[PDB]
Amino acid sequence: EIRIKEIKENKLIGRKEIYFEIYHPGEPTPSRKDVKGKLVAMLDLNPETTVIQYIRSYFGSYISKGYAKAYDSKERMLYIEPEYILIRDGLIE
Amino acid sequence: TFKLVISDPKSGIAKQVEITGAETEKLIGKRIGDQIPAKELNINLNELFGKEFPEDVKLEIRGGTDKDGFPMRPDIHGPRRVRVLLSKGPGFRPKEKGERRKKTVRGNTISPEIVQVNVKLVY
Amino acid sequence: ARKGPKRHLKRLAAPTSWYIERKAYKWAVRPRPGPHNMRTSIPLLYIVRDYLGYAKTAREARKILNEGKFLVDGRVRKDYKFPVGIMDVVSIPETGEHYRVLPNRIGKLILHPISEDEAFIKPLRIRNKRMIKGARVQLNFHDGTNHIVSIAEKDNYFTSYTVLMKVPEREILEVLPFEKGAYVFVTQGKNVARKGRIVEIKRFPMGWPDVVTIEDEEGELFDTLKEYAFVVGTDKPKISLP
Amino acid sequence: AIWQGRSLKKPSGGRIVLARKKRKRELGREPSNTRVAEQDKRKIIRTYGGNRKVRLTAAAYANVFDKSGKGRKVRIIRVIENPANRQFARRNIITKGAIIETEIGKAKVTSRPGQDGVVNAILL
Amino acid sequence: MRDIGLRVQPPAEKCDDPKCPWHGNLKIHGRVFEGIVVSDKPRKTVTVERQYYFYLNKYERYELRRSKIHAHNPPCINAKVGDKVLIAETRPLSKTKHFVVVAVLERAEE
RNA sequence: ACCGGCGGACGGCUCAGUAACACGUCGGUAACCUACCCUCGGGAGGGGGAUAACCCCGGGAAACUGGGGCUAAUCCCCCAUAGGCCUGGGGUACUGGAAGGUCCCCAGGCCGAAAGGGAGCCGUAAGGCCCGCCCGAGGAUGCGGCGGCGGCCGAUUAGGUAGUUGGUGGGGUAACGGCCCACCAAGCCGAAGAUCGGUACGGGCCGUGAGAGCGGGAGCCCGGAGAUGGACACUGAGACACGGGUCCA
Repeated sequence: EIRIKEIKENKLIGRKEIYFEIYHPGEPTPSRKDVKGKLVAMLDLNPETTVIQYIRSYFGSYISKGYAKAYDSKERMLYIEPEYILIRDGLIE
Repeated sequence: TFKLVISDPKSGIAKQVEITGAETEKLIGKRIGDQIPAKELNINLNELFGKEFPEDVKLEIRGGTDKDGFPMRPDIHGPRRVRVLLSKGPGFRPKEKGERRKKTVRGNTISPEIVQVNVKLVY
Repeated sequence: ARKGPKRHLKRLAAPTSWYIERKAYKWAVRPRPGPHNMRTSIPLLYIVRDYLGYAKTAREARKILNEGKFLVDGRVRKDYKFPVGIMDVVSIPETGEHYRVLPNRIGKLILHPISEDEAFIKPLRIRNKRMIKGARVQLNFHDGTNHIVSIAEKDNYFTSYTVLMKVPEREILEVLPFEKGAYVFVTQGKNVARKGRIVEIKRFPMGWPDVVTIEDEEGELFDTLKEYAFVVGTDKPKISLP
Repeated sequence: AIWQGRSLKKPSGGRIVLARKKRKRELGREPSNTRVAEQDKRKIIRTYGGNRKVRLTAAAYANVFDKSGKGRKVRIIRVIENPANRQFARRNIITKGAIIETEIGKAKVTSRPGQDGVVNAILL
Repeated sequence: MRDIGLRVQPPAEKCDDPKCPWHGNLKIHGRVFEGIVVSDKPRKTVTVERQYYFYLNKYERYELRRSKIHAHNPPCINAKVGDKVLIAETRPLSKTKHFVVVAVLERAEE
């Protein structure tokens, strides 16, 4: 289960910032791909234009914070976003 | 036994020859910029370069390098070695603007210790 | 010891007028020389990256500034160390968002959002009067800009007088003089970020500047250096002043 | 090296040892000792901050001014009296305030030929 | 009479020196002080003295401390010993001279 | 790859010395400097020269280095105007309470700018947008300099100082100043501790303590200073210059 607090649009970059919380009481930490496929469903985003950087689960906490970015075109990430979070997300080999 | 680099300005081609024997004594004591007629130099220049040379061809001594590699400088009288703080002139390349390096160079006069000499052709 | 000018500034020694985490990192961007003084302005990168939060990293703030989207008093400035001082108007027309930099009560700079109608007026205090050959008078403003006028109109200007300055095309609009009763906003001192009206002008000899006694909206009387007093209106402020 | 540095003695005569060397900015330069000649010889010197200082070393002409205000470019014959120091007058050395003998007569120099590069004087 | 902006009547007679604030080239700026003349032997020079107390943290009593200052004395005033004098900061005059006398408040006879 | 625009003078390092206007604070330039930055006003015209790369033939275990053939710019130089400076005379307007400075005119003399550019759109082009260059005027970033006060120990260290202290008139400095020079005069400091010696980078601070206080200043920041000891130039806006240069040991 993932529930959102922050949905903020940066129009100078034309990009959407999503701060969300994952409820994982008693089960191992969810992976990048699972939440990546989870948010895109009810936020209705293009998977390739959407990237996640960090998902921090605190000590002794079942609710973990996470931040994702949602771009519009295939060149915005190649220009602005750094090269790591394409590789970590598999967008670049 | 000198290596004489004879350069033709018109053709822009230079050829190396060897001077040995008493011919060597003809070059001892000369300076830089000194002119000398071709005839007594005894080199078959017309036959090396493959082009006719009138009999009034002269050679001017300008440059060269020493046995170790020390070049020539017209500015310094005599043939001796003198360490000089080099701002400009032969035998020194400044890289950083304003550099002055102290280099040891051979004087203008031709000495037996020289192994490479440079001359330029005139007609 | 040091031999020539320096291009570095530790984060710790940054001016106290900045809202910056001092122990976040070792280094901070050195402000290049510009319109204002060091105590009066901030690098634009810290505005973009921290105050607005559009860019998380300095690199993307630099990229956006290179795109030139941000307008500084109606002039694109792609440099990422430009100093933006007091009462400078930062306008981003893509959002239509316009702010004025003003001192806090604590003495740090803060962005007051303003409407569009206020985005083309900048008030400049006349720092000094001089005049150049050809008998052309020149006025040096508090923000380090200079304007030329002719000799005839010289009596319409004096040092410390405020001028409403149409910065988009460099047109003088109005001249607010320095006289008793004028509405005044403080820029420095313990009375910073205050607004009141002038009461008395205390001339001081022996190199000591003049002290102006300012009464607040509620009648509280305090004193402040003449240089620190910025006139903003004849009786009521002509700009939205926190 | 001509050092225009600190006096090495205290006002009370106390000896002072230098805690630091000579910086470049604090060195001086050679006195001009400008001489009278048949031509005008000058040197342009690069200075602190990239500026240029013109220095007249040989002088052959002067601007003699009248009390009214008119100036005349007239030659220099010799030097009459140098109140600054008596050795200069013998050596035809010109400095500020010196008295110079020219075709017009006696003139007092109100210039700094070592810094200005020119010689201006007032007829007396 | 050219104003210096200090509340004092200028000296009556004028002097031709280029170092008189009223009748020269140099100007007055910086700190001002009041002191007493104790030595004036050399040419157009004075050695004014100023007395004051100093507090100490550990013993909380006072400790007299003295300050001798070398101010230039232009001829228009002609300071002497026993005189109370106003002194002002100036441009560097000499190795030790950095001040100038600008007023004589009481003569020696007072 | 060479000229060429910049940086390599900041950032790194240590606490040997240095008892000092070194440093803390306050005034402080009216007696100074300022590349890279911003604002305003103006200019950017004409002409000449230049050598790397490359070609060939060369020295040397070296380091490192020769000649000739040929070439460019925003490389260099020349001419012009502005502009910069100095001096004399005259008359005002501005900064500031002050001073002088700044300004207008006349006179004399000296010195005395530039650079256009890759691409793109339109335009036959021209010209507009982008960037770049110079002069005047500031501001600003830094820097230099002067002063008041604070900041250890020894009396088995009591007189010390000779360019020393001040004045006249000059020099060099970006700049005032004996900083330096010629003359003139005897000043200057000291028992409230000079001089001499010991000791030692100063400060924010740190340890202990109920605190008065005692002790310390390496660890982080600011200021001061130094490249083995010493001495010296050039080039640069900025140096006597850690990975630039020269000399002695």
